[PDB]
Amino acid sequence: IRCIGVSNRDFVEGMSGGTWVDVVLEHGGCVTVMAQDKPTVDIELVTTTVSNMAEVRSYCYEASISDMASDSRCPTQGEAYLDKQSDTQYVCKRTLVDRGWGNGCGLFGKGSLVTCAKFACSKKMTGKSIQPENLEYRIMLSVHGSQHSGMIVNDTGHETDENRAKVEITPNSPRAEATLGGFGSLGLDCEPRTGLDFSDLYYLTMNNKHWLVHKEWFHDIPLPWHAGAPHWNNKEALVEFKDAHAKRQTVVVLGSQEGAVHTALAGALEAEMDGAKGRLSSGHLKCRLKMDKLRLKGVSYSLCTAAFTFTKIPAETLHGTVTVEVQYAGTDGPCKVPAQMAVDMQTLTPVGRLITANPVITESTENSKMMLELDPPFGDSYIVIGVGEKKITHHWHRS
Amino acid sequence: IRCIGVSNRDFVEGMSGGTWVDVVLEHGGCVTVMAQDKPTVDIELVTTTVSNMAEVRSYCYEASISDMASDSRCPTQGEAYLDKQSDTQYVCKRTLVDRGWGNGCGLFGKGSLVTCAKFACSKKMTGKSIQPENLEYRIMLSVHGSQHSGMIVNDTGHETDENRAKVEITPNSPRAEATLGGFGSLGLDCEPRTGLDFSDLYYLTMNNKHWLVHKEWFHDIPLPWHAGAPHWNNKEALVEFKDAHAKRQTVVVLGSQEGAVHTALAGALEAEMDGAKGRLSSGHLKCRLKMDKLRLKGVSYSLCTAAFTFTKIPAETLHGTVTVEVQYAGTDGPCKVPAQMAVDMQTLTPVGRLITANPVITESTENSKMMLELDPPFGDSYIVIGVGEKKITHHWHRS
Amino acid sequence: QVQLQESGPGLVKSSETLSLSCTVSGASISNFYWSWVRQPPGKGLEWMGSIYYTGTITYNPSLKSRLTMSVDTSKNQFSLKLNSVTAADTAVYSCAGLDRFNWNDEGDCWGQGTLVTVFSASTKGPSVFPLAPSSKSTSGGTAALGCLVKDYFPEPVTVSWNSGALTSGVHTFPAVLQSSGLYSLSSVVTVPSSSLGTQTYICNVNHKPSNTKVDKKVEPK
Amino acid sequence: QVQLQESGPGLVKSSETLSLSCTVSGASISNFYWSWVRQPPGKGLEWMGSIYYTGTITYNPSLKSRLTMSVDTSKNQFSLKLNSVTAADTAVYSCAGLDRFNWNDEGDCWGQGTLVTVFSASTKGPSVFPLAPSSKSTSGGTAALGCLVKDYFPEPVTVSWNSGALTSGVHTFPAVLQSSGLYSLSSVVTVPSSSLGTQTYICNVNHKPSNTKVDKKVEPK
Amino acid sequence: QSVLTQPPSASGTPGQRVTISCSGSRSNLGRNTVNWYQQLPGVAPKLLIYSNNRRPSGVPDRFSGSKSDTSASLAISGLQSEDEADYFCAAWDDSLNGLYVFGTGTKVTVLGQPKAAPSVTLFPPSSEELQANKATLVCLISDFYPGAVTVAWKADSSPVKAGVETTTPSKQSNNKYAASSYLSLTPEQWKSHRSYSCQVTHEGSTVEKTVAPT
Amino acid sequence: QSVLTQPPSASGTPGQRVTISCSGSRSNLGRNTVNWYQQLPGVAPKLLIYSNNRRPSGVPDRFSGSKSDTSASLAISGLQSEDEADYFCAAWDDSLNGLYVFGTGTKVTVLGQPKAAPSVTLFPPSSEELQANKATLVCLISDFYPGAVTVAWKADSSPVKAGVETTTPSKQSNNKYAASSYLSLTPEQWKSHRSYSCQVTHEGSTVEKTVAPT
Repeated sequence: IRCIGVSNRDFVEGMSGGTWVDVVLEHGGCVTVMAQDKPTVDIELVTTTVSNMAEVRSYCYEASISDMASDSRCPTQGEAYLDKQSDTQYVCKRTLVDRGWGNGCGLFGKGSLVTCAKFACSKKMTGKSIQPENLEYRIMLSVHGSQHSGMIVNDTGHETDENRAKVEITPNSPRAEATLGGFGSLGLDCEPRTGLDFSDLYYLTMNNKHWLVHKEWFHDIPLPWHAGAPHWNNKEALVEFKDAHAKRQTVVVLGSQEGAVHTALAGALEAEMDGAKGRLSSGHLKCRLKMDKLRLKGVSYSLCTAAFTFTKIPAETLHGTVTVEVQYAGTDGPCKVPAQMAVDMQTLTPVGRLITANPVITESTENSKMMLELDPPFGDSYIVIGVGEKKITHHWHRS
Repeated sequence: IRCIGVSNRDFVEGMSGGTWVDVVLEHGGCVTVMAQDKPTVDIELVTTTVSNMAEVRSYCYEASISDMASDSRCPTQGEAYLDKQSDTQYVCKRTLVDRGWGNGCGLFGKGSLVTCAKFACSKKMTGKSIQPENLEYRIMLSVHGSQHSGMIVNDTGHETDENRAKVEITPNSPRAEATLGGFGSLGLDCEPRTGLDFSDLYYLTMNNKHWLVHKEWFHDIPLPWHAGAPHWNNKEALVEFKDAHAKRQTVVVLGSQEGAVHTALAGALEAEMDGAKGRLSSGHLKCRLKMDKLRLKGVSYSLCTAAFTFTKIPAETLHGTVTVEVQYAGTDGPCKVPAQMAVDMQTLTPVGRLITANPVITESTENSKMMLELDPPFGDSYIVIGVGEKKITHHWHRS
Repeated sequence: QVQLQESGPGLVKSSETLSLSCTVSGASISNFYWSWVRQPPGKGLEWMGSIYYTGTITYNPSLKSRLTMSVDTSKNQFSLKLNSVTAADTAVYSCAGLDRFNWNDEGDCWGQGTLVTVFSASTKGPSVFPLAPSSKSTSGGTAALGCLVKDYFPEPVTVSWNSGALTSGVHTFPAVLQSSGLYSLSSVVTVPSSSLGTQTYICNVNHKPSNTKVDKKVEPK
Repeated sequence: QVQLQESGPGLVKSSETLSLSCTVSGASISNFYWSWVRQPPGKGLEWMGSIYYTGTITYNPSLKSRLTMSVDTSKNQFSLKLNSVTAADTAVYSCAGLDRFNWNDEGDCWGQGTLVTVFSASTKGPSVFPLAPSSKSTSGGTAALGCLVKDYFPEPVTVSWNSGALTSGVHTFPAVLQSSGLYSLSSVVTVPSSSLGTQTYICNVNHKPSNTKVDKKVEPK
Repeated sequence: QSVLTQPPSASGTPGQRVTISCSGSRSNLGRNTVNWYQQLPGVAPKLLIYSNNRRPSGVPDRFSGSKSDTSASLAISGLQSEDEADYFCAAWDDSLNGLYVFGTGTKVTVLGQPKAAPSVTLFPPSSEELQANKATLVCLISDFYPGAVTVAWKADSSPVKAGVETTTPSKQSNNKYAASSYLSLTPEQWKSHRSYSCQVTHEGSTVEKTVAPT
Repeated sequence: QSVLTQPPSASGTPGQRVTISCSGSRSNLGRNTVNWYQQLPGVAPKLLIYSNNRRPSGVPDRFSGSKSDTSASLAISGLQSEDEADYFCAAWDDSLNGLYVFGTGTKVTVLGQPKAAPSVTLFPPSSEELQANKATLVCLISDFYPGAVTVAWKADSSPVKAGVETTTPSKQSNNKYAASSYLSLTPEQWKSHRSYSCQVTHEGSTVEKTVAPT
């Protein structure tokens, strides 16, 4: 009943007798599978989990300079040198500035000048790689008919609630078997290698905000970088040496590139970190379901004899189906709930389609609640529940 | 004597006797004007000064949000509305999120939701327009011949040295007359309109950093702006509305765009503010000089009788001229200093050309220092200074 | 369509292991919870255990200490094995496909059932205790007193009163076959209440297979 | 090559306005600092003022209160104007082109000069003061005593002593022409030192134009 | 397995409608269907009712079953002599891992003579049995008809679970029936309670005899 | 204008070389050239030397000029009777706005008779002159040759500026020369100083007479 209300809902009906059913499970979406003589089961992709990520390259976006020094020489006196030129922690660049008698040298010509400054990174971002073996998908299976509204918001105690089952698929084990109790088991043979090309996508970690970026664009980041887990390369990207009229050389820091990083990531998929595992909010997956080992719980029950009373008024869902919640005052349960659509009230020719396949009541006590989903035909129709004179009927209109 | 050492130095030689001389003055460059029977004068563009700038549009690049509110409605219950939607200081956006029996409403469909936040600007940039009438140039005129070794550290008393004159040219008065004392006067009739197209360029003022930007690109900035001289337009450029699984809508501020502004301005010309006037570091100007009113100070002087002694050894400048500083022990000054180039020491056939036109000594005391500029011919040559046997000679080689 | 056939030893020795097999004909083995049931004569129905083709097992709690079940997926067979059988476990065993959930329009399917007899040459002498006469103040008229023969094996056993001189009002009740695998019975006789203070009544038990004989006198209080 | 020509009134009245013009022939008017100089008889050379063709002027400080100069660019002319002339300003005036910085290899160029005489029918009586002989002269020998005639106009004046009875040792010094425009002179006579206590000495002045006559006695101390 | 309560015997004349009750709990019928079986001596049980009102193909239309919350019932119209057998109700239970629970069974007898009230006599364990560290209670039932009784023992307010072994009814000389039931106890069990009781249940009668160590 | 110092007169016999000094300061010669002019009576002055050693075309080669730091001199070789005139040194000054400064001039005399020591007699202002709110000092010079004197007055240590008017020399009866000079003062000026002095300067001799109000 959890698929009722999602706009990305896809209805599939497999061939009669066949065991294999191909479905395409999207993130945040819900897939309802139906089959002849087989119950209605909801399959949903819940969350994408990637573990054991490896770093590739770290870029520096916020730095600070200190202990800036310079050294100058007269023309034809060789190049200028400072002690700091030997330290890989500093950034140095040499130029030629005009010199003469007005500057303190005896000859006119190009004089060599060197300027060094200490590079130290304050705030950095880190890029991590995704190993295909360390990839984990979470899929939820659920059948229509039981598990009323009281478990709609519930995330603790799922091992005790037997109506739902958790299945987790990785490229290390693309097969799974879920025991659904009364209905048997369901098989999942998914295609992990052909789900989405993650070899050309990298995991980007900013200041507690995370994106998914293309592999080539991250190698093109114009910031000081160093590979592996120190020694920074291309420090020049963050330090502007302003030469004023080819005479003086000063050093200035550029501001925080957080604005340039954020504007560039506009369009990439945002993600979140849950401890050591990374959670994604995007990605699709194709799967093949084995319908063989699935069975209908209670197909042999008898028909409910007493009357029903509407608990909630039939309302129309987004995709045109109608949800009805009814109360049964009878005591001869468990019994099969007689539901159908009718065009003529004398013939009662069953038209339309039943979403909750073979709806049944399992509780044996009176005043038991139960809820089902219906797909009425286009236009005017009648929802008839029960048998005999005590039956309840409601008029419906579609399109 | 200040042009000695500038790499962008241009030597012009007008016709003998003609009055008009067209010159092109560059920023930071030095132009030496010379003429037969007319003194050598140095003309330089010092600084471009623009006053009375007018604002066009102010953009906000770093903002902060507070007091976030929301309001929700069930399907078929109309759109949601909050009090902040009527206030232009708040930013609000309406969307449609899925609602149903599982969310707390009685009908299924897309439900209207509104979210508001307070827009407040922390740091802003200012765009200003340049009016052609408010344009001021600073040009300096100066003659070779004075300012002996005693002026190494000297920045007060430029009003007493009549050899230099300050001239200021605007588009309202492109003409100027500068009194150069001993040498008469010089005319400047410049062409301010043909200097640089500033009608398609605007003055950008960041946090104490200033650029010159193209006018159309400034209209395409994706940031909150306001027209005229706190109602902000396009607040959406700084406010990201994160829709989390089509259930909730949160509002977040984007980081400081200082990085994005700096990287985008990489290539534009940087400028500086000197109090309330703005100083520019670029731009050229064509000018025509009136040489008529110029005269030679001391053409009737006699020749200096005593000997000379070299103070500094003659050195070659960047453009091939030779600078010599000499000391004269004679007392019969003012007198003409006899200087010439000779290829043969018996004829003393004067060859080459003398840069410091008609160099003379004005001080009447002994041991007065003096410095002159010479342009020797290609190859071997002799620099001869003085008269009689006490004269001094130095051998020179060019190319 | 569906047919079930039992097959296994018709007679087994005591203290040995009992094995029975059940073959499924004409139906998929994965559509029923295959179970075993037994009926000891004189007692009621008892479900032994149930197993599914995947191997899911669930046994009667009172028999988990002694019972094992097996399933063969390829031969459409499943078998039962019972360790350390007693004389009490002689019963009619029957296999069938139960429906933990319905799943089938024709309901459940049941086999034919077979008789398994545990035979043993073991013996045990009976213990005899006096079933005291009616407590004081039974007057005046009839009173009932007897003797208890507990934990003997096997049948038959003989009980007489005053070496057979008393035949009026003898009630020799049938023997009970306790779940332990031993027989036990009681014999009570009705005597006049006024005759309690004068006549002594002695019960005589004779167990032929165990060569055991017991004469126990029944006393008041 | 170059020649300058003065032109103006040779005779002018007192207290009136004096104007002189100087025409430049054979040279550009913009090549010299054009100046005016004058030489009063008995005094030295005096430079009056200098003007350039742009109109920049610089005058002798003692004449700024009375002198104005002008220059005409189209007529190759420049003129001089002096207000409120006195008898002292009778002088030889000359215009010339000076070289403030030796702009020209041919040196300076000078005109011809003209005589300007300030004549007036005005008159003024002289003040007569006695220049007493220095007391405590030498014992026997010479002694000097005289008379002072100050601020008279115009020449001549006559001086005699003791109504003319004294002719030995008369010293009548020339008249000085003060900058005010008035004449003044003194006459001293040498008389024996011993003759001071007995002989009286009277100084006789006669100024014919003012119909003024003065007899002033000179006494010791 | 658990226990489903049934009455001991149901009686009637040829052609009547006979009803058999089946009382359970919330664990078995509260969540599962209930079935009915017809048991004959020496053969496998025969299916009568499944899914609580359906007859498998071949069962005469005279067999019907109904159910309530914690109870169920079986009806047979037109009682004939060919129905003399035992009838068991059975159902799945959602206990520890799922148990198939059989009821106490009910004997259906076509009456050949009027009913009979069973007479009960109870004996406590003898003194010389307590000296051998044993105790046994002997409940004797005699002279009743038809041949079925439901025997339960009580410990001062409450039914006991094990320690009870009961014989099947046997035909007497006068076509009546008699059977016996025994309670196996330890001496500490006997002297630490106030009283024990043997409770016999017949078609329309119930008898309780009570013994005490004091 | 300022004043350039010159000696009163220079003498020599026909055929000698005569030198004329001109003592100035840094304001005139420290930054400008110096010229010499020959003055004849009744005409404009005549240019002799410009830029300190050049003669305009037409000046005889017997005229030459030299210069030192703050001083310059004019020399004439072959003294003839035709050079009896006044000779002035003049130069530009860098004072308030630029002044053309003339010197005191020097008279060149061909000696026709031996030199003579000038006699000086000085008179203080009389009592009755102070009664008219005026004061005048009378300095009398007599019996010298040749005919040129430089007269300067001092106020107890220092030269006075104005208030002095001096006659040009006049030829006496005996072909010597004499001249007179007067000092104009105010009564407060007279009684407020200790003494005044008249200083007459001849070619190779100097005489100073001093008078006092006390």
